[PDB]
This record gives sequence, C-alpha cells and structure tokens, in this order.
Amino acid sequence: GGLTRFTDQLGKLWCSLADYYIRSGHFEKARDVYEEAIRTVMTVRDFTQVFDSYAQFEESMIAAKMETASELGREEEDDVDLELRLARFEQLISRRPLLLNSVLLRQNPHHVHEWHKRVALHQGRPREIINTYTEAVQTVDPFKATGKPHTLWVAFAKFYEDNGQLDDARVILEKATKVNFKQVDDLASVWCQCGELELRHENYDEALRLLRKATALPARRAEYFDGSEPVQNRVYKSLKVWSM
Amino acid sequence: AAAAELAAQKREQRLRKFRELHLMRNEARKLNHQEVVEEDKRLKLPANWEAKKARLEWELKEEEKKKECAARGEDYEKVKLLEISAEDAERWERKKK
Amino acid sequence: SWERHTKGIGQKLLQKMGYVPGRGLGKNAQGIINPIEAKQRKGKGAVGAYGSERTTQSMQDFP
Amino acid sequence: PRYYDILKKRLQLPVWEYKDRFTDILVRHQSFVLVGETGSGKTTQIPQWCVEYMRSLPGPKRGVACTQPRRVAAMSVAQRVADEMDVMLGQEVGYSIRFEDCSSAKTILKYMTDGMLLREAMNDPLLERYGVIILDEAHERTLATDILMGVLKEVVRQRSDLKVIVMSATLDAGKFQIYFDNCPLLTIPGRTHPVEIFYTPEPERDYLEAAIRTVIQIHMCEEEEGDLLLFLTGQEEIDEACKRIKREVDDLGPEVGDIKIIPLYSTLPPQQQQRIFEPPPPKKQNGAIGRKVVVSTNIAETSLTIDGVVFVIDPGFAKQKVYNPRIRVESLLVTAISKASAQQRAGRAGRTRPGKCFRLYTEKAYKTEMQDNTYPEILRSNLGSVVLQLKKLGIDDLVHFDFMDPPAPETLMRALELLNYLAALNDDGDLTELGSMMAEFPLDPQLAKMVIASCDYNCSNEVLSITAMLSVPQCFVRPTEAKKAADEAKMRFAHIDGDHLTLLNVYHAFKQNHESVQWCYDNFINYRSLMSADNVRQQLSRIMDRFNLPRRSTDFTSRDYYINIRKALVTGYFMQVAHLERTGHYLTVKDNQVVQLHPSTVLDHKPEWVLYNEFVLTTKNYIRTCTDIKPEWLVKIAPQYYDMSNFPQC
Amino acid sequence: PDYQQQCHEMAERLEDSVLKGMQAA
Repeated sequence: GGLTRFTDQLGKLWCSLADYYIRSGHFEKARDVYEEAIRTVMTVRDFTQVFDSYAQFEESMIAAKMETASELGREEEDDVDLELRLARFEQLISRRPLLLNSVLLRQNPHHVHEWHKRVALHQGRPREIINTYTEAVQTVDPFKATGKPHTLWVAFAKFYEDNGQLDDARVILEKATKVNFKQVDDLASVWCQCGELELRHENYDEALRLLRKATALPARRAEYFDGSEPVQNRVYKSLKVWSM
Repeated sequence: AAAAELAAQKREQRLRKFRELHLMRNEARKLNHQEVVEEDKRLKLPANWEAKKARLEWELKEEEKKKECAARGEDYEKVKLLEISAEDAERWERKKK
Repeated sequence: SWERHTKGIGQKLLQKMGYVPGRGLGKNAQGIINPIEAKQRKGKGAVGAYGSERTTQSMQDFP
Repeated sequence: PRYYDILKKRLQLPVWEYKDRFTDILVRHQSFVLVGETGSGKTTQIPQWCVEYMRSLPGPKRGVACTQPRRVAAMSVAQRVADEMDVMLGQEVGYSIRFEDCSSAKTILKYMTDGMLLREAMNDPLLERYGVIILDEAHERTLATDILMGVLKEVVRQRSDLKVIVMSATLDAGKFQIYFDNCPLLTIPGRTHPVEIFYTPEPERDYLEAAIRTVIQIHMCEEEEGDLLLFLTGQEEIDEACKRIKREVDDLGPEVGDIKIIPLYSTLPPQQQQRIFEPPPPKKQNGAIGRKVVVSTNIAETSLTIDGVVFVIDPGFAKQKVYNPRIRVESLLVTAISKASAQQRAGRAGRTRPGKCFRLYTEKAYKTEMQDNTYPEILRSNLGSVVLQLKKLGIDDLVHFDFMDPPAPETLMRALELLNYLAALNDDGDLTELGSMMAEFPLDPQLAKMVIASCDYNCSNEVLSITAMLSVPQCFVRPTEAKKAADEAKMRFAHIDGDHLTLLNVYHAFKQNHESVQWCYDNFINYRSLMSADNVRQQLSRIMDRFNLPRRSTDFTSRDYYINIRKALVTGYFMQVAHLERTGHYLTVKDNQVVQLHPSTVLDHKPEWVLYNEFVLTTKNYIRTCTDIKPEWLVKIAPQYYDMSNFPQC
Repeated sequence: PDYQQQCHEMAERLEDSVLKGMQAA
C-alpha cells in the first residue's frame, strides 16, 4: 500500500520490506524482493541502493554459509548451497552492467547508444547479440530515437557480415528499406550500405540493381521534402544515392 | 588429510572469490558514487543541456569540416559553394518571399 | 531594543559594572555610544566616483 | 663574517642616530612612544638595544617582548634579528605565535603575536618574564594589541621596573602619548627617498582592471630599475589577478622583460613566505628591466621592508574584520584604507632609491574623502574572545577599563550575553571555571566551549579535530579550472549531517593516509591547512591534557556517534542557530536574520534547524559550515537561552 | 539528502536485520 502511496521512495521501501523478510527467516524472500526491486527500479540512484543492500545481504549469507558448513559438517547439498550463493553473487556483479544499461533503457527505450553498449557487453555471446538487435529494432521509435535508428541497422547487418551470413544481412537490409525512418538521410545511408556491402563482395551488378530500384521515380514528380510521402519515395532525389 | 585440505582450499578459493567480489563491490561503490554524482551533475545542469551539447557537437563537426578544407588548402566557403545544391537556396528565397 | 527577545541580561550586566545608558565606555567615557555600521559599496569604482566615501556616523565619532 | 655584513647594513638605519637618545629615555622613563616610518629600523634595532639594556641589568635575565600583529611578520623578523645578533633562532632569539611556540629557557628576545603575549599575560599578569615589553606597529591598532596597551598601563602602576615601548609608523602619537600618562615621544625622521605621487584624471570604474594595467605599463615604460608593489584585498582576488597578469603579459610576446610575481599572505607556509627576501631578477640581454612584483594583502603594509621597490600601485582597498553586534554577525569585508595607510604604502617606494606611487583615484578625492586614521580593530571585532581573555586577566570592570578607543557598550553587552548564556559567566556576570579554561584556548569562545563541553558527550576526539579544521583555512582546494575534479573528490568525504562531520572525515582520512602530500593532491585537500590543523590539534590537546580534558570517542558503528557530536556542537553554538520557516528561508534565533546555506556546504537539503559555525555577510546573508540539529535538544541543553518566556516566536 | 538518509539508516538496520534474521531462521 505504501509503495502505491509513496511513489518516489520505492527502493527504500523494498529494502525495508526485504529486511522484514530477513527477520522472518525467509532469506530467499529477501532475494525475491531485491530482484523484484531491480526489475521495478527506473533510476540508477535507486538501483545503487538496491545493489549495495542486496550485495551486503549476499555477502552476509555467503559468510554465514561458510561458517555453518564448517560447524555443522558439510553435507553435499549444503556445500553446493554455498557455491550457488557465491555464483549468484558472481552473477549479480556481472549482471550489474547489463542491469544498469537496462535501467536507462527503461527510461528511454529509444536510447540507441545504450543499445550499442548493451551489445558491447553481450560481445562474445552471439545469440544475445542477435536478440538485442531485434529488440532494438522493435522497441525504438525512429521519431523519438536519441541516436539515429539506421545506426542500429548498420551494426545489425555488419554483425551478420562479420559472421559471413550475407544473405541474412541482405534480408536485414531489405527489412531496413521497408522502415519509414524519421529522416530520408537515415534510409539513404541504408541504401548506401546496401551498395557498399556488394562492393566489398564485388557483386557490382547487384549494387547497380539496388540503386536502380532506389533511384526509381514515383509516378508523381515528388518533392524531396513532402513528409506526407513515404520515406522510400523521397529517396529518389537524394544527393548521396545518385552520386554513388 | 588431503580431502579436508581440499575442502579448506575450496573454502579459501571461495573466500578469495567472496573477497574479490567484495573488492568489486567496493570498486562498484566508488564508481556508482561517481556515476550518480555525474547523474546529479546532469540533473543540476539544464534539462536541454545535452540537446544544446548535441547542437554544439554538430557545430564543432561543421568546424571540423572547415579545418579539413583548410588542411587540404582551400577556403571552406569556396568548398561549400562547390558542395551546395541550388534547390536549398530556392526554398530559402521562398521562405523570405 | 534587541533585549525584547532575551532576558535583558546584556544591559543588566553592564549596569552592574557601572554603565549609564547612552554613555560610552572607558575611564573618561570617550567611547562611541552606538556601534559602527558598515555600508556595503555598490561596485568597484575608485575613490571619488560617487562623491564622499565616508558615512555620517563614522565622521562624527573619529574625525 | 655574515654578522659583520649585517652590522654594516643595520648601522645605516635612521634609528641608530637616536640610540643614545633612545637609551636616555628608556632608562629614565617607564613608558614612551617611538614613531618612525617603515624601514627606519624599529623592529630590528630597537629590541636589540633593549637586550643590551636587559643584559647589563643585574639579577635574573628577564626577556624582551616585542609584539607583532602578524604571524608572518613575527616569524620572519625573529629569523632576521637572530641573524643580526649572531645567534641561533629559538635560542637567545625566539618566536611565539598562535599555535606555534619556538622558544626556550635562553630566550631573552621573543618576537610574538599580540594574542600570545596577552595569553601569557593571562598566566603571568605582571608579565614578570619580561623586563622590557615593546608594542611595535601599534598604529595598526589590532584587537589584542589594544588590550595589551591597557594591561601594561595597569602593570606600570604596579611594576616600576617594567619598561614599555610603543612603536608606531604614523603621526597619531598624541593618542599613544596621552594614554600612557603623557609619556615621552621619540620621533625617528624618515630616510625614505622622495616618492612622486600620481593621480588619475578621473575615477577608475574597475580597480582590479586598473591594477593589472598599471602593473604592466610600469614594467614596459619606466626606465628606473625597481620592484613593484601591488596592494590587493585577499587571497582569492590575488590568485585570479596573478593568473590574469600572467596571461596579459604572455600575450605581449617575447620582448617584455621577465616579471617575478610572488604572493605574500598568511596562509602560505614559512618557506614560501621567506622567498620575499630573494633579490629581484636581473635585467635581460635586450635591456628590458627585470622587476619583482609582490602582490600582497596588508601583511606587507607593516613590519616588512622589500628592498628594491621603486613603484607602488595603490588601489586603496584592504580586507578588514567587521562585527555587527545588533545581529551578532562577524564577517570579513573589503573596505577603503586611510590616508595614513596610503602614505605608508607610498613610502614603500622611496626605500631603496627615489620612486613613484600611482594612486588610481583623483587628487580631489584624496583630500576630502579618505579617512585620516585607520579604525581600531576593537571597534570592529567580536569582543567575546577578548572579554574572555579580559575576565581571565582579572579585569572585572569592563565598562571603565581604559581602552584607547573604547568599543560600543552594546558590543560589550553582546560579549557578556554570549558568555553568560554559554555558562562561562553566571547570572551575576562573574567568570566561571568553564570560562577560565575557555580563555586559555587560542580560539573563538564558541570553539573553546565546544571543545570543552564535548567531553561529556564522549566525542571530544572528534570535536577537537573539527575545531582544528575550523581554526585553519578551508581544506577543500577548489581551483576554478578544476572545480569538477575537486567536488568529486570532496563528495568522497561528504557527510550527510553536514560540514563539521565532513571536516572530520577529511581529517581522519588524512591521518589514516599517513599525512601523504600526494593523497592531498589526488583528493584536492589542502595539505598545508591539514598540517596546520594537526599542529593546531596537537597543541589544543596539550591544553586539554593541561586541564585534564578526556579525549574520548564514541563507537563508529553506533547511530548515536554522529548524533552525539551534533549535540556537542549545540553547547557552544546554540546562539548561532537558524530555524527553517514555512516559506523555506531560515530565521536565526533571537536576531531573526534571514539566511541561506552557504554554497560550499555539503547539505543539499534544508533541515528544520541548523547550527552554523560562521555567518557570511555578502550580497546575500549566508551561514557557513552547517549541521542538522534537532529542536528538542535546544530546550534541554540550553534552557536559559531557549526559555520560551523571552524567546521570540519562530 | 532524502535518498542518502534512508541509505545510512537502513545500512545499520540491515545488519540488525541479518543478526535477528539468522536467530529466527
């Protein structure tokens, strides 16, 4: 009830609610509340308070598990219980960059820079990298994007290109062209990357074919500036595409 | 002997891992403090200050292009005239008119 | 006048030591009657820009 | 040989033509005044002849006291006069200053601060250690010197063997003569070379801009070889000026001659203060004159002689201590100087050869607007520390005690009121045992009470550290170019309950990091303030140990640790408290002053009740070094002050 | 700070909570 009433105090209330559950001997329920706190929190300031309190809780139970296993004699499940809590504390600190980045993404899903930083943390783990590109493409509104949305698409295609998955990258570029971005320059830069990819792989006829479709005129003699027209239509005038 | 020694060695490595993560928690405590005070700075700065900074960085990128032309050996004004497409000036005149 | 918000202990202690209200301190009562007031200057202009640099109270007690 | 080369120099000083006349007056008269311009030889030659007098007297060798208002002056001239007597400093010549005593059982000439001889007078009321006492540079009329004049006027009625010498550099000797029972005057004429006095045709609007411009122009256009003296008001203004003068000469290219800028202010270490006696730089190979410019506060206004000065720059300002007793505020303000000061400033030019004084204001303004004499410091200071020292001297009649320029009776009322409510006086006004202990601390009474009373809250180790950090310059070096890095380092030590506990955190971390100079740089901590604070703390603790005051700490894990410190603070500063009114401003207790938290505090929010160490009067009223306090402590720790019958509604 | 006040209060209170918690569990 207080958490609904006192909307600004939440992280402090969670720690006080966890404290109650610690004293109840439901140490697992304390962990339940702290992860629930981490999920609900949307400021780094509150997150720091939850992280530090949870780590101290983790530290105190790890030390307690060390002492009790030595005093009581180590049953195999009891020694494994200690190894789990340490590994949960290892998980906690390693999750902390990802959680920190996620909190900023809770504040602004449009934060393309934090998406790049998320992938930068995911580095070496290809499936996590692939998924977070897909999530970025879904979540980010181009019209609200802080950091331009095509930069996601370029990195998305480049990752598959680095994996040699060129036809998948092409499908990514095809999907990219379907997007009506905030600005024509975003889509134009994609069309450049469509060409430039084929230049690297020397598929020069395909590069020409793509740019022929890119330059291809609307049935109207459309302006470069008319925002009511599809962004794909506007690209036909673009200085970059024609010069390339 | 050895089994209890390994159990103590496992406990010691797990103590050292606990000590390492405790040190990492204190390192995180220092860095989170600095980042939340950096967040505090960002909150105490104007709400538009990063948008102003984004403008200033874009203006500095125009200044970087100016320096690039000067390094190549040409007046940036003359390069820009060579790089302008006339349709932009057309729209400008219509804004005036 | 400030004693309205105290027990009036300041004037009381002075009077027990022989102070007569309105008079200065010292063996020959040569001291000032009212405390020196500070006038904050408006800017960094040099002496003579705004007329006389002295206050009326300062000129009377120590000419 | 060095003594003989010093002897050759000192024999040319103006006073030496009056040595016999000085000795004739000194033996026949008990008190007398000696007037002579700065550089005539007063501080260096007159006490040495008193040592000659005191060595020829029979019996136990009493010392010679020579007061100096300024710590920087007292130390440097003690070093110099040890070199003039061919003895080691701290042997026959020594010094004694607030928080630093360099003396021994051989000391027969001690140059000292006024506020240490007055403190010695609190323990030796007839000043029996000394057979001659010299009140030097007394025209500054400092707060502790004015008290010492009256104390010696008492002692001369009781001690016909004590000689008192009042030394001045101004023509205001008539005040000094009449006050010491119509004593003789020895006037030492100047041997200052001529000083040309220049005025501007109109009054300058920016005296700092005018000061920088005049310094550069003299260096380029004056053909005489000579050092510059720029007078400014204080450290922060000098430091920005030194940065500006550096930039504005560096942009003028390689042709300008080298300028040697040297700051001289009280918070500099002794080794850096001693640098002023170095020779000027040589003339460059292109013929451009090498010059020194000393950019100083009023510490260079008296007691010191910088040889080679030819050009004086006088903006006419200094920082003076001001006290407003109607609102119980003490502050440092920038004020205009007197004509006497401006003549002394100008007479620095004529010291090594003829010279020039550039006054940045019109000649008309000099005639009719500048004050004749500088105001005595007792007329503008909180007398609370002095009344505490006065009551310890056995001076009970504070109303008819012979002050040379008596303080306002209301200001005396405030000093009695402060000490009565602190239980340093009773309700009858007599000095309690608590007051007698407070007077021995070289502190303000609020600081003295706070150290003593903190013993009962089991936190006297921490409060003594706080008081020491408050008795020294502020410890956070905050350079204008480095504010961000300095604040981020400062926030590592910031305590939520406020600045006193933040100073505690800084001091503890300093002592835990083994006084590391590098750690001070890396955390923007003033190493010199901290070493001074450590020096302050180790001597105040020796005063605590002398009065058996128990150095106690509370458990650091206890919630009551910081809370007990906050209660202990109330015992001295309950008068310096402000309440948070409903409209979000603070209102000071009894005097009802609207105040704000000072922008250097760590408090980001406003507690309902705050205790403050210092009131800062500027373009707005600020309170500085603030700490959260609970109002239910006020009525329990200080019921006499917080009696709701007389307390105003706030 | 409002935020940091709860930080200092609960840091001491959590240690008390862990101490009473281990006794209860």
